[PDB]
Amino acid sequence: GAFQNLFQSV
Amino acid sequence: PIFLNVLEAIEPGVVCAGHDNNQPDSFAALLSSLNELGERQLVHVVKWAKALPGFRNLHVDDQMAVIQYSWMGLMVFAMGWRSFTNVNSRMLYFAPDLVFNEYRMHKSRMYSQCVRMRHLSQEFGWLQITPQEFLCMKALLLFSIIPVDGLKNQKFFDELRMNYIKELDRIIACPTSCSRRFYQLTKLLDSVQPIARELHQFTFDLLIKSHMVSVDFPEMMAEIISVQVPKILSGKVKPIYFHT
Ligand SMILES: Cc1c(N[C@@H]2CCC[C@@]2(C)O)ccc(C#N)c1Cl
Repeated sequence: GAFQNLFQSV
Repeated sequence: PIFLNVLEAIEPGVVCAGHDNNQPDSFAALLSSLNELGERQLVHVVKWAKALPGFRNLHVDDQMAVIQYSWMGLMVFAMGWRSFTNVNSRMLYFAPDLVFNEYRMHKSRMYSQCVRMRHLSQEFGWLQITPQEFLCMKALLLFSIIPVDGLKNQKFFDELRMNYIKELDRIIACPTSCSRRFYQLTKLLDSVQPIARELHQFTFDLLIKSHMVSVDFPEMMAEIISVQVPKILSGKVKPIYFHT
């Protein structure tokens, strides 16, 4: 879930 | 003009590719730098999209989905504008440290696609697109690709997209003159989609054979290209065209 990780990280 | 204030405020600044311009223009080095840039741009697209008016009203799964689906088109559109503003569309200005000349276009094996992108870039000159028109169009592009059987909350999406179309209308209006302009801009927006599809096809093909051609894909890129892009290429996710 790389994209989800980025989406929630920012 | 609240809406336009916001669009200008959230517009990303300069993004470098990290390209070592001293190494020779090989296929593997050019595309590896393009992929790094693609990922850096995706990070910026996420932060931009989440700060757009109304965007947080979308169901969260739909938020993630439209960003992933529209990413390629958004990148192409913005790159076209950079190319126009910086080098009058004579070359492809992917980044300050990664400007494609004809030799790089050939060496990247992306020549025909680059030609199509250069033509899009030239449209900004031919249509004399204003910065305000560019910003509203780019925001609409985010809301121009969806699954055929719909988003989790399609109704909220439909309302938001309607409001972004209205904002574009107001920018034009700022009657036959408005009408002609709106037609030109919707036609320009539709024309991004086939270009984005070609890049999607090229990128997918490249990912599949990437181990064989020594092209590096960042993990998050490889995820989106393998998980989301094939939904587009298989026809499960499609553009919303203005003109049929
Ligand atoms: C069309 C494009 C890219 N395409 C490359 C081609 C192969 C895969 C890819 C997505 O990395 C990459 C970065 C930018 C930027 N900025 C733009 Cl406009």
